[PDB]
Amino acid sequence: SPGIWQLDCTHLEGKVILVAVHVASGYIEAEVIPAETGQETAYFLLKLAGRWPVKTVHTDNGSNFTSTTVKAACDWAGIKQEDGIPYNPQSQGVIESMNKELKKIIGQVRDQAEHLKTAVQMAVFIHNHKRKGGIGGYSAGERIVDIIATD
Amino acid sequence: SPGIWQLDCTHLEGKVILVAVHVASGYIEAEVIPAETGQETAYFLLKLAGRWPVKTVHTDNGSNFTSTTVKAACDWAGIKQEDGGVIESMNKELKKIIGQVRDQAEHLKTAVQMAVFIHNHKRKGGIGGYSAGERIVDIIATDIQ
Repeated sequence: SPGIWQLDCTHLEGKVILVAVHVASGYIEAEVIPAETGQETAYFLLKLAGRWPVKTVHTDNGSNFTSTTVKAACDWAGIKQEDGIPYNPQSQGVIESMNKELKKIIGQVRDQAEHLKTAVQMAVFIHNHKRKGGIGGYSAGERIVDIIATD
Repeated sequence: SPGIWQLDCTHLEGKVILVAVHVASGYIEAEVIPAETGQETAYFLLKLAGRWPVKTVHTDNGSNFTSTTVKAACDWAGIKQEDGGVIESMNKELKKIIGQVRDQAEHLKTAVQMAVFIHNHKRKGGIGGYSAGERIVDIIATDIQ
């Protein structure tokens, strides 16, 4: 489905990073958050939901996703929350170990950023622009818009 | 025109909101930021450029839009900065929707995202219309084709 996203929370350098993956394309967004709280998790979800037509989230069942505040945000936004449904992209080319991918790219750009939060965004950018399937292929960023475009 | 955005700040409830408009579509992104600063602008632009193919940003050239960190982020992302009333009209529209939905969240920052959601997903017109979110994606997907 075009409306399905995988959400997880990971950590790096002792900081909290929320990650959203559009399962059909491999497109990601990610951000460092100050604390792993329901409110921060709800805010992130709400931002995501206003960008894209988000219908279903699969989560890692981390405690943050079990906050009432997250359920309220999903209810408001008309998102079906599905905790504990594993990430196992079926599309050819969609990377299966995404927190690992993201962290590998962060290491490739970290020395350009005074603070990790900036490095995370540079890494998201690189991930989304990477061409998959050879020189004739497409990036995740191209595939998400192709998939989600209605007309 | 698929790569052209306008970016400004607007003020509500003693807080700063940083607003971006994709001119061709009317799609918006916006967030409460803690202060009207160059570091916040650069961070927002890097996030924007990882999502959409941003080629040109037009701003009012306040200091928070022209710092050396904003330039470094724009250069890295491939964004051309220009000195460029679509965003002014959108500041007012965004504030109007925030007012209309304000009772559904305690914190302004939440209400701002609710307003962005409503603005981006509301179908314009009748049967046959599109939302702004659908327009931006159709424009970009068409441009890649």
